[PDB]
Amino acid sequence: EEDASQLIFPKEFETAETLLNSEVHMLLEHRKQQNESAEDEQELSEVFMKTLNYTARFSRFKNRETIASVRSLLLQKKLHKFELACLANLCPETAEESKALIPSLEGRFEDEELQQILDDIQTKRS
Amino acid sequence: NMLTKETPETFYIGKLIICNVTGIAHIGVKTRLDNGVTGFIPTKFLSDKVVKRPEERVKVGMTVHCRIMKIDIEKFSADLTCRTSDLMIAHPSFHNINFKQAEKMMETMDQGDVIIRPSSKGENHLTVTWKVSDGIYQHVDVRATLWINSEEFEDLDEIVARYVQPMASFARDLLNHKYYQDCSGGDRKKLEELLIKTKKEKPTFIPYFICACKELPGKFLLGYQPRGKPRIEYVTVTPEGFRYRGQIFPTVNGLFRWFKDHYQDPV
Amino acid sequence: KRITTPYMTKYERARVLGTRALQIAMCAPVMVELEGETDPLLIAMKELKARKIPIIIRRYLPDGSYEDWGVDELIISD
Amino acid sequence: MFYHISLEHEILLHPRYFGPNLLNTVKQKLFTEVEGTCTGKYGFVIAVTTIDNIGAGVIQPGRGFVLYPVKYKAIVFRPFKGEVVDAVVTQVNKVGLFTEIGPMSCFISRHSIPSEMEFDPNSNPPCYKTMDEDIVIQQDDEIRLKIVGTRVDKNDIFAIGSLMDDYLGLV
Amino acid sequence: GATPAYGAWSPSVGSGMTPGAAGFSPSAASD
Repeated sequence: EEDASQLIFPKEFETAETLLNSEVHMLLEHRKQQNESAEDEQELSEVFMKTLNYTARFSRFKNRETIASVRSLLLQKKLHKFELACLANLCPETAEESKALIPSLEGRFEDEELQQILDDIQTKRS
Repeated sequence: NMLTKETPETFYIGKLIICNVTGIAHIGVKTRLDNGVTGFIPTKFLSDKVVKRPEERVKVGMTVHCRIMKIDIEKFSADLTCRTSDLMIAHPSFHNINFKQAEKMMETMDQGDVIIRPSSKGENHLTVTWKVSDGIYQHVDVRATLWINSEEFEDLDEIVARYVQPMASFARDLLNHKYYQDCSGGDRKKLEELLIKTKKEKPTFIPYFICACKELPGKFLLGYQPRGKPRIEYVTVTPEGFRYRGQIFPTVNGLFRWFKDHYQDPV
Repeated sequence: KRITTPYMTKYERARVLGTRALQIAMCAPVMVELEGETDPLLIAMKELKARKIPIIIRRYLPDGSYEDWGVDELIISD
Repeated sequence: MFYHISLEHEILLHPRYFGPNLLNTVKQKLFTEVEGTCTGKYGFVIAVTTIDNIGAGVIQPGRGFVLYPVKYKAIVFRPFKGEVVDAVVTQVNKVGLFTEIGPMSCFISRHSIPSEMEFDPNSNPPCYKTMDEDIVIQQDDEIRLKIVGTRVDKNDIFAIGSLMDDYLGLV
Repeated sequence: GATPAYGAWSPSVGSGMTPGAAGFSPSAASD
């Protein structure tokens, strides 16, 4: 029954806080910077390294202010939290591609209304 | 190579090869190696030719590590060297020691020479001892609960220059005081009679003295005689300055200047 | 706004002494200088006399509320 | 998908750890206990960012062990069905494709892949191309996919991908 | 250990009464 396509999740996960690829990337980078210092400490594990090299290959923007602006210009809408991560991470070109990938956008908003948002997201990319 | 399975090509010079000495024919100790090679240690490996066989340099019956300087697995030879060498003002010192024995090397250095040594209470702890006076030494047991971080463990060249050097200078400032005395480490029984023996010679003028205790280092004794009754008042020397009546002064002279204007009250 | 008695009952004193003795027997740091003894129970008694036991008692009330009292806060009976 | 939620956990601390570094020891134990593990309720956990507070240690009766119900603010990665993410291809085999969704590895079969992407066993690097040889997909390429299934192999998540929906390849 | 904390001790101050007059020596300059 758990299918994110139809916007359904358990009660505990419904009250979660979404994270973007750049956000998690910078969080892990800061954690690594803090951990590497303060000698006599247990070093990072393979999980941290794989997550780092996985999120580093999808960092659409390095500036934190870019993350702040792209979340601010998005939260003003009426979309759910789930629509804040996938759409901000994939960064599709045209509205048709976004509507095809995410079935929730089908009929939820107009065409130009989503195309302008996609163009803004593309421009915000570094 | 077909039988032993260990040719001289594998064993190189300089690499330490264990030569298990199990027996000796005449003078040396000819034993077996790890790879089934007859390791014959000549008299040169042990330094014994016309004397008792080398037992301290070559382990008889067991395996003794030595520098491998000969590949003679096929020839039933093992040029393993039995010798260990073959295998191959403000003076902060160091110590890679107990407490009773450490005191034997503290009375020679002059004031200001700080020495760092491990602790003897727990783990990952250190104790900084700095020369205070003749026989008085403060053993700051850093976990004198001096709270610090862990990054300082790498470089220890600033903990003494940030908390010991200024404190040491302030403590030494009192050593050169005009009215200074020791009285056998400043005992409570000997420092009281002096106050009553010195007042009779000058009842009008009430002088003062300063001394540091021996059982509790870091607590000076500033006594005075307001009347015919003695009184004692301790004072602590903090890293930044002093701690008299709860106040902390920046300079050493500040405490003296503030003390000569507050002892007139009836108390 | 604690309304419980400011004295340590015998039950609480006994339980605290026993718990501190058990902790000391399990290689825990002491809170008083040892004069040359080894029995953990004696060390616990000495700490209680010195008022240095790192334990706080939670007296539950009938209604459901509770009050946290520290060994170094209330008066000891014995 | 990565998320930031508030979790809770308790750890017993042996009495030998009592002392001025009690809180530091509790934090150190917490760090090396709830990092990298996985559970079927909240999913795979990456690491811990910060800790909210330290609960009151309730000493157990007749035992020196004391438990601290700490509540830490850590992140979690719990992928669901239907989500679309961007991963990287790790290996190409005739049986199927292998990818790496961060702390998880999925797998897509040839049946899911359209008939246009054929095999290239003759060439040294295993790759899939079309008749015209215009589009090329190989390893170390940011290729998207769809999570159509989930699985937890005893705290080891292993989902399954798919390649039927359009617009799934080079961006 | 046989080397307990020495700087952590609380210096207790002694109380008393001495109704004396003001006839002691003056102060000095801090320079």
